[PDB]
Amino acid sequence: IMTDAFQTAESREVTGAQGFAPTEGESIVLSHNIQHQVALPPDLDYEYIPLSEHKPPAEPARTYSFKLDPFQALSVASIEREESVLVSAHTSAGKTVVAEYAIAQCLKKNQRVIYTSPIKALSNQKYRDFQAEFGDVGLMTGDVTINPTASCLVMTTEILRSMLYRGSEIMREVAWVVFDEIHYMRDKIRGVVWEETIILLPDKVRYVFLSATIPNAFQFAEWIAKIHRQACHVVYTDFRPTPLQNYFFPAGGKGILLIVDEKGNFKENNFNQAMAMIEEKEKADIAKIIKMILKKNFQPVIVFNFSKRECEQMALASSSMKFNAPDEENMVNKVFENALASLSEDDKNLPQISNILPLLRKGIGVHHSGLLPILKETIEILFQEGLIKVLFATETFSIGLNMPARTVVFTQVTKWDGQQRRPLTSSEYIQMAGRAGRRGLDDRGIVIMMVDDKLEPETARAIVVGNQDKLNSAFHLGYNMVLNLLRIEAISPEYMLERCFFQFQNAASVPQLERELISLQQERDAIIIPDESIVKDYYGVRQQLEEYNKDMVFVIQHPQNCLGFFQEGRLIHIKSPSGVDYGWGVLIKHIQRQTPKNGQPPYPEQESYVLDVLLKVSGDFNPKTRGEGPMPEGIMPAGKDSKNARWEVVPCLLNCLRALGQLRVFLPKRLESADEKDGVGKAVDEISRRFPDGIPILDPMENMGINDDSFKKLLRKIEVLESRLVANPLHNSPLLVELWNQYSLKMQLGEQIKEKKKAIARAHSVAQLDELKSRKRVLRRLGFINDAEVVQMKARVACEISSTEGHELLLAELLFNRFFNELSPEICACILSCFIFDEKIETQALKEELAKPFREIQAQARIIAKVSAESKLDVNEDEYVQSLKWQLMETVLAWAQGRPFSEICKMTNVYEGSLIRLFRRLEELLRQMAEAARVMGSEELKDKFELSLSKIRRDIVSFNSLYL
RNA sequence: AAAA
Ligand SMILES: Nc1ncnc2c1ncn2[C@@H]1O[C@H](COP(=O)(O)OP(=O)(O)O)[C@@H](O)[C@H]1O
Repeated sequence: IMTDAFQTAESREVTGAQGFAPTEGESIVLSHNIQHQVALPPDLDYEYIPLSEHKPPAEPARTYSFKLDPFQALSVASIEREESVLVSAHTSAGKTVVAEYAIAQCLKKNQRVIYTSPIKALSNQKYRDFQAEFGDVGLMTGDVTINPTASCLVMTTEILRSMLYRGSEIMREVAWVVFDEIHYMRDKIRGVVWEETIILLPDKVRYVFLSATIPNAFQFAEWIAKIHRQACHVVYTDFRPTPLQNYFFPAGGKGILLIVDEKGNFKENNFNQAMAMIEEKEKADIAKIIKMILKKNFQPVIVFNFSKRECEQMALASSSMKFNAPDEENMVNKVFENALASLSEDDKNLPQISNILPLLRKGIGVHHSGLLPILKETIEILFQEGLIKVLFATETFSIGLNMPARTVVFTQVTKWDGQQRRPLTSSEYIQMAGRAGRRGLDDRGIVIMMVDDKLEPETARAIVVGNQDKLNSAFHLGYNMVLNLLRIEAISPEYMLERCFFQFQNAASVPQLERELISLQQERDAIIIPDESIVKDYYGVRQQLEEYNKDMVFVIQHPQNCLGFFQEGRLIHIKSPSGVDYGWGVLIKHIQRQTPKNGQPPYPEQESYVLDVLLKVSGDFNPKTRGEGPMPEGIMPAGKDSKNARWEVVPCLLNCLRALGQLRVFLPKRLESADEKDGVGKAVDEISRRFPDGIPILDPMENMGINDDSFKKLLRKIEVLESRLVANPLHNSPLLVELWNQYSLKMQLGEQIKEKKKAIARAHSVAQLDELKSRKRVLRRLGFINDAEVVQMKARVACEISSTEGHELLLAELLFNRFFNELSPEICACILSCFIFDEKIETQALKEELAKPFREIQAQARIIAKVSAESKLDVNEDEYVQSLKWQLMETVLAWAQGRPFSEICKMTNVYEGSLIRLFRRLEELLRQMAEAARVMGSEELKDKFELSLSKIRRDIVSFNSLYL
């Protein structure tokens, strides 16, 4: 805190006037900043550098009667003057309106446009919006291509790439190409696709970039400006319509703590006190939140969860409550009957729908990819119409069209599998929490996050409190990619690596990254600590002893040692694992808890036993039914010592035992009333009067008879480490607090410096380059290309495989080797099912009919993985083999034989929505392999893939829109 | 294992 300001907290009005000309501070505060910057095209010669200003007027010449705010004005104005523009703002900013102008601008003078979306499901929704608006619109997806000759086109990012590599003529006729949610280029699988598309695109194409808030937004335009020789504008705004307050919910905790104030203030104590809660360690705790926020009037509330599976469970436990009124009760199934006419009688009885119908009546929504496109769309409608006050959604919901709420809850702070157990990045936080805070009902937005972690916390602060993260290119080499680049003569695989956004980052980052280090080095040098050395050897050995004594009590707490010393009435010292002391006590009874009901994994023997122990603590009096946590929820005698002081038998876990007494107190059989328990307390108090310095402890060595070589070692390193603490200015003054507080930042920055040091190592990283030589060797060895590394016939059908990434070689190998021709069309379709999707499926079929072809295409993977691994790449022999799924082979095959859709989902646990997804994509692998056989010269396998394709196509499995 |  140096120079900063503070908004008016709750409600205020700053101005007033009378009768002629006022000054408007009216009903908005405080959302302020906007930004406009322009990237410029590089100059060819020294001889001439033109300096070209363009500052476009606020309100354009013709607004087409459309409604526009000051922000979207210059976004439109940039397109109006016909130049590329980047709009980076929250999904609340209304970015869609500028996309409709760009198309309308082109349609006005009658030329062609391409609209694109990260996701095909969202592409279809925007299509029917565009078609019903303009009418000259048509969509090309993989599955369905409708009206391709239309001026405006809605297509998958996958399709847009496939036409460029194949050099479609339609790209010569396209003026503008609109990319939406481009900040999702981060995706480790399909994010590389966005870069491949952009770089290869014609230089005369004008661009529109619709993105969330990103720090490097200007850096992105530089990269577009340099490779395309264009002037690319940047329109960026940080404003959001509603203030945001952040509450932390500790795991197992009984409440929420406010970490971030509405004005941005970060509470350190709430953060620290929250961490005290998590040392006390399937949580139903979400059912509690949704319960009270109904009564606290926080609605609607969007609960974000990153798994399809556990997402429905948190909806199930909350299904025991009903938040809807009778007028809302019958309104949801009155609007539910419209989609029945759009469905078949067999499909209207579908199992998924019969579950959700009573659920929506209770006012509980659910949104994810495992849902039917018609069913999830009604749920999307019902939310923004206000008939659903509680929604359990996945990350995809935050990517889609604006559908804001009053509350946003983060259930999990860790993120996905692909390369890392990855803490939640800042960009995802801004995007999801941006859903909170609608216009006129919210004084404030409410954001709740549950926090537990798997190594060390300092990260946990950095997510919300710290800075944002760079938008990192996920660009990486691929088999399908290197062949497509080696395919066209005009371009080499090295050409794309040059213009890839990852290279553009590193080149411009490193000279600046050098200044990042020297500025960091000044601060740690600018801090001057008296006796800079001795302290490093105090804090150094401070964390050394505090850590190694934890290893001593841990062995003692283990039943191997302490258990034999458990006797009724033995004096016991109880201190919670968090470090809070419940005071002394006396052992009443010890019992091992055996065989819990089901859910939680069986107990480790450290926490296994349960010790009933008499303590003088107080707090919420009841909890005799005791949570599996360490203790009933109490409060030690810091609290009300008047309202309660009672010696009470407390069922403490075994890890709460830090010491044992030397002698035991005689105990009766029953402590029930206050009399029976208070009498034992005086028996304890008597011991305290005779032992002022402390109560004698059983010596772990001699008294408890622990001779272990590992125990002796730890205990010997305990003694000598204690002696080092006395050799420092520990005694005769405790000023170490001021030293540690100043020295703490020195180590934080020092650790922060080492990262910036290793940051340069990753800027100069050769991973892309070294992979290419190693990857092109297996292309030569497997026979895909020659010794001169020139394309061969096999590589021409491998460039035709798109929809499937990673089996591109396997599929190319099997097809060229004359495999699918020895089979039947139904068999050909069920075999290609293994490649299409990686979601787990449970059914039991080892049936030898489909096991024979599966084992063969599986063995071929081992052949591929054999030479590819010793080529100095990294792939395991087992991992790649198992990347194909046999659990769905029975399922898809049944649909091809003309069995009803309803029975199909009864064979497996596959989502009815996910089943649609893997079919439509399987459908496209067929259409792509139809072209693959067409290049090979074998036209019998073309019809083979076409006759198979015809059996996956029917009336009700094709449902999007029917217009023109 | 989330998203296409
Ligand atoms: N000038 C404006 N100020 C505030 N809200 C607006 C404005 N224009 C549109 N909106 C509303 O804000 C929401 C965001 O619009 P939209 O463009 O659909 O979101 P996205 O940017 O995700 O496409 C819309 O529901 C719209 O009604």
